[PDB]
Amino acid sequence: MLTDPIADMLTRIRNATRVYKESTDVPASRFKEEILRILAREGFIKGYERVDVDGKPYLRVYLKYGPRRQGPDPRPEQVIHHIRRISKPGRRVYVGVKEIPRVRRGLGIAILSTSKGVLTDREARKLGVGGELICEVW
Amino acid sequence: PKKVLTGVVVSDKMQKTVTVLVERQFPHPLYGKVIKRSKKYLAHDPEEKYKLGDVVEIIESRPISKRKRFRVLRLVESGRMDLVEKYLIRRQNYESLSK
Amino acid sequence: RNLSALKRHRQSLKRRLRNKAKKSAIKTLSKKAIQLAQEGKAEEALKIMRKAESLIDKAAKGSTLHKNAAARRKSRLMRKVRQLLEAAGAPLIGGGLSA
Amino acid sequence: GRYIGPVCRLCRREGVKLYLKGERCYSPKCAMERRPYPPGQHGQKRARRPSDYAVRLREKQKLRRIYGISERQFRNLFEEASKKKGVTGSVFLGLLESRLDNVVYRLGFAVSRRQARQLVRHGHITVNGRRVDLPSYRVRPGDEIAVAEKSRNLELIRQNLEAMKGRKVGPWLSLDVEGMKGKFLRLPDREDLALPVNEQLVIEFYSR
Amino acid sequence: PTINQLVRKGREKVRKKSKVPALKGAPFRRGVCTVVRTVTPKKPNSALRKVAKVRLTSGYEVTAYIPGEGHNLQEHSVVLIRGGRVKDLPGVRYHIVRGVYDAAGVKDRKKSRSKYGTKKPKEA
Amino acid sequence: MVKIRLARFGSKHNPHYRIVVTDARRKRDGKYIEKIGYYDPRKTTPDWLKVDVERARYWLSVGAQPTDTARRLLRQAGVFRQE
RNA sequence: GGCUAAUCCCCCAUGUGGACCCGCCCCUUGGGGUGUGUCCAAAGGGCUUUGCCCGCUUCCGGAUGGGCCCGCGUCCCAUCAGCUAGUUGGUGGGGUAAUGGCCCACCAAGGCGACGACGGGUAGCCGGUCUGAGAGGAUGGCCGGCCACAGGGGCACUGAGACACGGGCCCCACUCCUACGGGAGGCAGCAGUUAGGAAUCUUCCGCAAUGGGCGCAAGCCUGACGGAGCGACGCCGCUUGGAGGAAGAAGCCCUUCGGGGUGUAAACUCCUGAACCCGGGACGAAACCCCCGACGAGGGGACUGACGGUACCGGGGUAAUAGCGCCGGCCAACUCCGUGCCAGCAGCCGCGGUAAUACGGAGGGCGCGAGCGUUACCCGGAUUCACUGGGCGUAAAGGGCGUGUAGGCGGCCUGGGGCGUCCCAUGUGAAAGACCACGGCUCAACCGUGGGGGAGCGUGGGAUACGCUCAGGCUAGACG
Ligand SMILES: [K+]
Ligand SMILES: [K+]
Ligand SMILES: [K+]
Ligand SMILES: [K+]
Ligand SMILES: [K+]
Ligand SMILES: [K+]
Ligand SMILES: [K+]
Ligand SMILES: [K+]
Ligand SMILES: [K+]
Ligand SMILES: [K+]
Ligand SMILES: [Mg+2]
Ligand SMILES: [Mg+2]
Ligand SMILES: [Mg+2]
Ligand SMILES: [Mg+2]
Ligand SMILES: [Mg+2]
Ligand SMILES: [Mg+2]
Ligand SMILES: [Mg+2]
Ligand SMILES: [Mg+2]
Ligand SMILES: [Mg+2]
Ligand SMILES: [Mg+2]
Ligand SMILES: [Mg+2]
Ligand SMILES: [Mg+2]
Ligand SMILES: [Mg+2]
Ligand SMILES: [Mg+2]
Ligand SMILES: [Mg+2]
Ligand SMILES: [Mg+2]
Ligand SMILES: [Mg+2]
Ligand SMILES: [Mg+2]
Ligand SMILES: [Mg+2]
Ligand SMILES: [Mg+2]
Ligand SMILES: [Mg+2]
Ligand SMILES: [Mg+2]
Ligand SMILES: [Mg+2]
Ligand SMILES: [Mg+2]
Ligand SMILES: [Mg+2]
Ligand SMILES: [Mg+2]
Ligand SMILES: [Mg+2]
Ligand SMILES: [Mg+2]
Ligand SMILES: [Mg+2]
Ligand SMILES: [Mg+2]
Ligand SMILES: [Mg+2]
Ligand SMILES: [Mg+2]
Ligand SMILES: [Mg+2]
Ligand SMILES: [Mg+2]
Ligand SMILES: [Mg+2]
Ligand SMILES: [Mg+2]
Ligand SMILES: [Mg+2]
Ligand SMILES: [Mg+2]
Ligand SMILES: [Mg+2]
Ligand SMILES: [Mg+2]
Ligand SMILES: [Mg+2]
Ligand SMILES: [Mg+2]
Ligand SMILES: [Mg+2]
Ligand SMILES: [Mg+2]
Ligand SMILES: [Mg+2]
Ligand SMILES: [Mg+2]
Ligand SMILES: [Mg+2]
Ligand SMILES: [Mg+2]
Ligand SMILES: [Mg+2]
Ligand SMILES: [Mg+2]
Ligand SMILES: [Mg+2]
Ligand SMILES: [Mg+2]
Ligand SMILES: [Mg+2]
Ligand SMILES: [Mg+2]
Ligand SMILES: [Mg+2]
Ligand SMILES: [Mg+2]
Ligand SMILES: [Mg+2]
Ligand SMILES: [Mg+2]
Ligand SMILES: [Mg+2]
Ligand SMILES: [Mg+2]
Ligand SMILES: [Mg+2]
Ligand SMILES: [Mg+2]
Ligand SMILES: [Mg+2]
Ligand SMILES: [Mg+2]
Ligand SMILES: [Mg+2]
Ligand SMILES: [Mg+2]
Ligand SMILES: [Mg+2]
Ligand SMILES: [Mg+2]
Ligand SMILES: [Mg+2]
Ligand SMILES: [Mg+2]
Ligand SMILES: [Mg+2]
Ligand SMILES: [Mg+2]
Ligand SMILES: [Mg+2]
Ligand SMILES: [Mg+2]
Ligand SMILES: [Mg+2]
Ligand SMILES: [Mg+2]
Ligand SMILES: [Mg+2]
Ligand SMILES: [Mg+2]
Ligand SMILES: [Mg+2]
Ligand SMILES: [Mg+2]
Ligand SMILES: [Mg+2]
Ligand SMILES: [Mg+2]
Ligand SMILES: [Mg+2]
Ligand SMILES: [Mg+2]
Ligand SMILES: [Zn+2]
Repeated sequence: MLTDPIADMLTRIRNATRVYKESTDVPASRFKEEILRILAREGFIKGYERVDVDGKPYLRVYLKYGPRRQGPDPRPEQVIHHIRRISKPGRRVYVGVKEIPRVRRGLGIAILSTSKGVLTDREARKLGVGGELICEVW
Repeated sequence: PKKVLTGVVVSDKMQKTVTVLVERQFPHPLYGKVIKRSKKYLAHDPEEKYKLGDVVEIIESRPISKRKRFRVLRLVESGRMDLVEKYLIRRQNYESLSK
Repeated sequence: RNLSALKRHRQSLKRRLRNKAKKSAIKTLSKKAIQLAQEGKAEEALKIMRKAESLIDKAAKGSTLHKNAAARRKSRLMRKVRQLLEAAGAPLIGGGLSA
Repeated sequence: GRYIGPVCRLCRREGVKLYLKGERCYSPKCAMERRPYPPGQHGQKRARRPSDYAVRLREKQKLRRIYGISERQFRNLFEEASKKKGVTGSVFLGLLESRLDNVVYRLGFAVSRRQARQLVRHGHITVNGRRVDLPSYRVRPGDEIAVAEKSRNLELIRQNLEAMKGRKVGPWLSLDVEGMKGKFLRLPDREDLALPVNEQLVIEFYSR
Repeated sequence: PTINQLVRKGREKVRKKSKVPALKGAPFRRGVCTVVRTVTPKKPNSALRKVAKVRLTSGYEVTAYIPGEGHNLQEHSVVLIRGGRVKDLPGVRYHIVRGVYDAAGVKDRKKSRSKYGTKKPKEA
Repeated sequence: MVKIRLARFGSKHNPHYRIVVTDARRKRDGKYIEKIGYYDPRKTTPDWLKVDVERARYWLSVGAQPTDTARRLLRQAGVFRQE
């Protein structure tokens, strides 16, 4: 089985974007879907949608990329330059509100799971609650 | 506030005394992992009311004897011998590593 | 070649002899009373227990048998006497013991 | 210590004309107007490309020898400036300019900073009426730096202030020549100083 | 190593062995000479180095180097030693302090005098 | 008994006292219960003596005893004034 | 052996009250109330003398100080893996201010341990301090808090309090007296001696200040303390001059023999005036006390300075200590001679065997400066024990393989709890230190005042996404 489903989804997204895929299918879960909501809201992906593979439900994440570049390596710039899981099984990471990291001095996001739902660093900071530091994305 | 813990009665072999095992989770001071420690407390059972496997609350009390500083407040839930079996297997493993 | 604080030492000796005496009386009397309570002689038992309690409080007046400790001795004496007379009955003289 | 000894040899070694004698660094006798090469037997030889440490050390030594401040007080002032909030270099310069001897020099009471140091140490300078004989004294904005009434009859003060008639003073200083006094109006900005020093080089020198 | 491994085993702090076992961690130590010999150096060099086997008040008896041009150290010479080794002499880890209790300072020394126990010469 | 006395906190030839509530059995510069004022004997600043009057009244009500110097300093601050 | 006083000791009485047995009520571990029974109190002295002052007795409360108990945290070795007989528990006692296996009788056979018992080693612990971007590492000197100890060991007495540094007893070692029977002593109090050691101070002044003990007070005691002395041991301030002064003395060093360097440096010219010499000369000291008032509030009065004729102020007034390291690269600073793998240098790389910017000296230069170097030790760089923040195909490193115990970790959906997690409120976080601001010594070091902080833990309330747990459900993992 999967030891960390959330990290599995993040790695699926990483490996997909690294080869400039159209979309990627991740085994569906409410937590994963709530994270994908933040992703699409922040513009790292074109969005997601629930789908069905042969018998089981999945989530199609439609990836996002920049314009085709000039010169050698015309591959476009990545919209998700970096996506890393922080609170892994075996070392869980919880932070207070005064301990939420400012990712890339603003240009990134940090996804938290708080008692008021799955939020971003700025969202949680405005709400005034902390929680589990799921992952950093920029 | 007198400290009130919650544990499992793992020894009723004494007279008017029970050994209550109490666990506690906390993040590691340097490595942040939520680790789980435990400690056995000798609690006072003046009625022999509590038996093996009983999950009970324990309260800080006036000293009854050397190593006996706690009383059994109430019964949380009745005998669940699974945690007792876990502790007994943990103890039984010690005989296998001598020489 | 020393200072006259030796005076203090002298005084302690006197006080020592003063204390050992009183206690030695109290203890003695206590035993006596308990004997009469074991043998059932309730009148003489209580009549001597009264004197024992009186000597206890008089010792408590000074620094010999201060604090409660005096109340502790009185309590143990009265309890033991009333318990031993209950094995026989008839609290004749009706002294220190309440009705 | 005060490095006491030859001075125009520093005018030569630093490569930039310093003003350590006051006059005679303006006259064609500075030995920098006629011998711009460093001192010693190997002064006229072709110079090698200096290391980065060489450049920073030379710049820091230039700025330190301009004021005649020992290494101890210099490093102490720099650490004090780095503790404070704001640009370290400009604050350090404002601190160095706030020294009483340097203010006496800037106010034209003395022709050189070392002559100003001697004028201060000998109790010829007063601050707000009270006599002060400490060159390391820090002048606050608003302090009146005057000349002692008992010293206003000395020949050197008469000469220096007789030459100050018509001369302008720094934008952060006011001068009254008849009363032989002046006022430290504010801390000097970097644009107010025309020192031939790159402060960032000294900051990087102490950054090591 | 995994986090659980670090909770179980933990990192091991590294301790540094002292290059100068002059006991009590002293900066200097007094001793009495035993032999004043001459040792030949290692691979790239060739000379006659002046060494003395000093018996210390620390309980040790170790060889120590005799710096300077000339020395006056007989068998029963009482000398003070300090740290600092002589690279081209394997086993010599300590130096004699010149100017202490039997070891005169190097005579006619004029450049680096404080390192060889030579006082300031007279008027110029 | 608990006393109200002075503690010395300045440097050599620069004495500065804290008017302080502490147990008499403790050293004069040791752990006190509360600082109720301060005193500068050389009168270096215009405010060289300050006392918390209500706190001094409290500690006197509960049974503290001031020193002669402490009582003098308190009396100068109107701790006992009942006009 | 004899005489005698008391705030010494004792008896009886008075019972506000308190103590104890028993009963009842409230409360909930031995808290509080109530009844009968019983038991328990005291000391006098001083005057301004029949009225106050210092006291005395019983009780309740405050305040302060402490005792004991509990959660969590606190170094290294697993080349220490099993430990335990008062051991674990009970009952009843003894003991203490008080719980306790603290101690003792009798009964039960338990208690602890890889979540590291037991053993060994090391070590007072902390506020803090040093370092570090931080995390962390190192450390616990001065000052403050707690502990422990008083030649080694053990023990009780007296007391509110001690198992008592300058109290007592015994054993041991040591030193001294000794009529040889026996005694006396205990600087890890101040100073000092000696030994050890690389190394650490005066057998100083003072009761003036602050603090402590006794006393109604006067006052007495205080090697606490306040000061002085010695030591660049540290930190800070300051001096050994300032300005003019040659296309540039001499000497000394180079040299293409033209010259170049030491260098405005010097001598010199003018100027100020470190030291010193005089005179003035403190703050720290106003209370206790006395007088008025009322021994209160309030007012008034008087005494008292170790530092010390010191600080500071005024006048006078002499150009008047500079040294130490380095100069091949790292690393700022180069030539000459001597030496010839010799003598030597060296933190690492390395230099010297004929022409050495590396040895030694000289001239010159660089760096700091009443200091400069060296050695030792700590952190740093060192992401080189890697939580932040590393690795294991060939560089050090995947166990020879499996089965599997503990442990770690855990697919999807719903619900309960709220342990982790998070939030709010509140308590705690002594002072000093650190940070910021203002202020006091002419500045600074130093010091004062105010401000801001802060994790952690306690308590009350709240949140439920995730982790946890319980109950149920699903089939994508797994098994059949
Ligand atoms: K951390
Ligand atoms: K066993
Ligand atoms: K009664
Ligand atoms: K004692
Ligand atoms: K009065
Ligand atoms: K003068
Ligand atoms: K003058
Ligand atoms: K030779
Ligand atoms: K040389
Ligand atoms: K292998
Ligand atoms: Mg927390
Ligand atoms: Mg449990
Ligand atoms: Mg049982
Ligand atoms: Mg018991
Ligand atoms: Mg006496
Ligand atoms: Mg006496
Ligand atoms: Mg008898
Ligand atoms: Mg007693
Ligand atoms: Mg700055
Ligand atoms: Mg800064
Ligand atoms: Mg000899
Ligand atoms: Mg105390
Ligand atoms: Mg006032
Ligand atoms: Mg009042
Ligand atoms: Mg007689
Ligand atoms: Mg009554
Ligand atoms: Mg009576
Ligand atoms: Mg009496
Ligand atoms: Mg009487
Ligand atoms: Mg009368
Ligand atoms: Mg025991
Ligand atoms: Mg018992
Ligand atoms: Mg009992
Ligand atoms: Mg006692
Ligand atoms: Mg045990
Ligand atoms: Mg455990
Ligand atoms: Mg030790
Ligand atoms: Mg820092
Ligand atoms: Mg730190
Ligand atoms: Mg520590
Ligand atoms: Mg200490
Ligand atoms: Mg201490
Ligand atoms: Mg001793
Ligand atoms: Mg002894
Ligand atoms: Mg002893
Ligand atoms: Mg007493
Ligand atoms: Mg003791
Ligand atoms: Mg003792
Ligand atoms: Mg003694
Ligand atoms: Mg004796
Ligand atoms: Mg010696
Ligand atoms: Mg001293
Ligand atoms: Mg004296
Ligand atoms: Mg005094
Ligand atoms: Mg006094
Ligand atoms: Mg002192
Ligand atoms: Mg200095
Ligand atoms: Mg000159
Ligand atoms: Mg003159
Ligand atoms: Mg006065
Ligand atoms: Mg007096
Ligand atoms: Mg009167
Ligand atoms: Mg008055
Ligand atoms: Mg005097
Ligand atoms: Mg003068
Ligand atoms: Mg170089
Ligand atoms: Mg050398
Ligand atoms: Mg070294
Ligand atoms: Mg030759
Ligand atoms: Mg040569
Ligand atoms: Mg050379
Ligand atoms: Mg030279
Ligand atoms: Mg040094
Ligand atoms: Mg190091
Ligand atoms: Mg590190
Ligand atoms: Mg680092
Ligand atoms: Mg290493
Ligand atoms: Mg790591
Ligand atoms: Mg590596
Ligand atoms: Mg293999
Ligand atoms: Mg398990
Ligand atoms: Mg398992
Ligand atoms: Mg799950
Ligand atoms: Mg689990
Ligand atoms: Mg739920
Ligand atoms: Mg909760
Ligand atoms: Mg604080
Ligand atoms: Mg710091
Ligand atoms: Mg100031
Ligand atoms: Mg806070
Ligand atoms: Mg809560
Ligand atoms: Mg809920
Ligand atoms: Mg299930
Ligand atoms: Mg199948
Ligand atoms: Zn010049």
